[PDB]
Amino acid sequence: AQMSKQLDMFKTNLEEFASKHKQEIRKNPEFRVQFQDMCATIGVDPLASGKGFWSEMLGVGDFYYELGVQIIEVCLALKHRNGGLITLEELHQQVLKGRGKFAQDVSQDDLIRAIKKLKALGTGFGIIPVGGTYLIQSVPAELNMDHTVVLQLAEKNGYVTVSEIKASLKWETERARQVLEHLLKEGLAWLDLQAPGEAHYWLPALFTDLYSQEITA
Amino acid sequence: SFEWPWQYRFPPFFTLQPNVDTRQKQLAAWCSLVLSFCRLHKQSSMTVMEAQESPLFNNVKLQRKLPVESIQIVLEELRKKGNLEWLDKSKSSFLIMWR
Amino acid sequence: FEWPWQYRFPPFFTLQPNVDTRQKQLAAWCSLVLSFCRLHKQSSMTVMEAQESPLFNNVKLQRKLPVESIQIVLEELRKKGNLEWLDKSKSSFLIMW
Amino acid sequence: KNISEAFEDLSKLMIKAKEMVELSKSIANKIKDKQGDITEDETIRFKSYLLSMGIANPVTRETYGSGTQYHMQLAKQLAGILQVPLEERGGIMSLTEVYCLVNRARGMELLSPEDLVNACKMLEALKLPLRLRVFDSGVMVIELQSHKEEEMVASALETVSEKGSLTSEEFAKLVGMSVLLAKERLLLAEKMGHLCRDDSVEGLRFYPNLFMTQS
Repeated sequence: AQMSKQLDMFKTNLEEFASKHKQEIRKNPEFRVQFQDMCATIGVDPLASGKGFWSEMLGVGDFYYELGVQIIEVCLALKHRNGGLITLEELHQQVLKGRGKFAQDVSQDDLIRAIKKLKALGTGFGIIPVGGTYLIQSVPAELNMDHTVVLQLAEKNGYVTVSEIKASLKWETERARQVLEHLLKEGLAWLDLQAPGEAHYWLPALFTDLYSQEITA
Repeated sequence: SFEWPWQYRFPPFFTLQPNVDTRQKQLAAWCSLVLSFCRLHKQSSMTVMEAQESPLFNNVKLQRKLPVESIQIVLEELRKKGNLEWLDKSKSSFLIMWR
Repeated sequence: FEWPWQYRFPPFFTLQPNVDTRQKQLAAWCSLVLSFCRLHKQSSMTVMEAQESPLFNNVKLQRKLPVESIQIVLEELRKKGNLEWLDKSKSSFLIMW
Repeated sequence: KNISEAFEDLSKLMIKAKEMVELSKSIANKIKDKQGDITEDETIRFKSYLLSMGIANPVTRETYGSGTQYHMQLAKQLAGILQVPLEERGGIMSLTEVYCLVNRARGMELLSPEDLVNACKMLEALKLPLRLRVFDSGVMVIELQSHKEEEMVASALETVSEKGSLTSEEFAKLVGMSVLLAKERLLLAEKMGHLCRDDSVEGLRFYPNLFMTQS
């Protein structure tokens, strides 16, 4: 019953802050990041519940939670193309596309924040480090150290080759083969028998198409 | 109006796929593409020889083409679904319908 | 003499995660090697050799028992007491009667 | 005056809450008490403190309070909204399909992922007509009271057998369900022993478990 009082004092503190700076947590990206960074060092989670103060007051939760649904939709509308694996970049363009060219600006940073909370839902979303950036995974599937590595090799060209694998990894043909077999079995790659020196294995998640995302929704 | 689907722009779309689920997805796209290709250029029939060599199955510049055998599998799917009637005991020329 | 109908059953070539099932699978996999070197009386081979081979490879008919998995079946046969070794990395072996 | 001010005000606002956080673990120290059975009420208030405060974490005062009052309510309010849509899909949805439906209906005051999970985790322990459930895979599902997976393993079997063998995308189209659940059903069936697996590039086929018949 102690802090009970001090709590509705904090409401006021926040409410006052809220009306003076709501739009700033929209106009300004480094601002939301700054905000969220501060909450962390303390030990408060402004996105843990829509029934939290920062949420109701700052419209931060409904920002992130709507963002989350939007991440889910685009990943669904493209699962058929890329097996459920998508670059944080493609994922960022499409989210903007969906959000209209009349503002609301979102950053890769936000996308992450949202994705890390969607994990609360259980198995489905994952973040994977490739090269400079990340791949966002939305259908649960495996991701050995071995699979990831080969993912990395495919970054630059969108495809990968048994030779290319062996040459950098120093593996033996078998290890390469199962890895590639796993990717084809999970829909993450497609065999190509018309490239120059051998079978190329293209991963649509790498490989820049993106051209119109319609009807499969 | 008539868009080339992402798949057409995608090299392995020109290779029958070993994964059974992807192959179903590939062929399904391949059926759709042939249907609306013929609709666009107002063509209710054509021979396989022309088919093989037309832009439909030959992407010059992606430098990939649907090998004859495969193109036979799609044709067959289209027949299997109604949209195709062979004009030929030899399966050498075909009629494509939108019914 | 006959191929076991299990050899004509694709799951036979994938090591099965189910405990009741894998036991069944291994019993038959082990007895099938026992009838093989019987038709073609060779006793001495290694990993990669038995693998080109029909008993562990259903070539002109789809699948092939994976790497670690053939080991498992080879172990089951030595603890059965029909296998011996050649080298101490893994590889070569002998089947008895 | 804005580009700037906003930052200043923030840290002020933050110092303030920083204070809020200190004297809330303290309130957690002021629970030396020993036992635990029938629900208490001093605690009820404490939680709503932490929820309002984004420190919502008796992550170590669990055996000192359950989840939440708000979440208990929300659960109820959920059991109402989800009845219909569960029914039209065979009495089972994915957590993330739910998260998508529920949040898609409201334009605002959306649920956080945790809200949803929290709400659901106590669905069961409120004798509600629908239950949460987690799979081997870690996939989370909402299903109806009425509906029961192990009765479903029996029919998966037939449909597989009628078709020879099926992969999950195949089975998905036939039963007309989501690929994710078809997979789980086939996997459960493999668990109980009605199914066995054929894995390869072609995909992960499930065949009827013949190892148990013919031998």
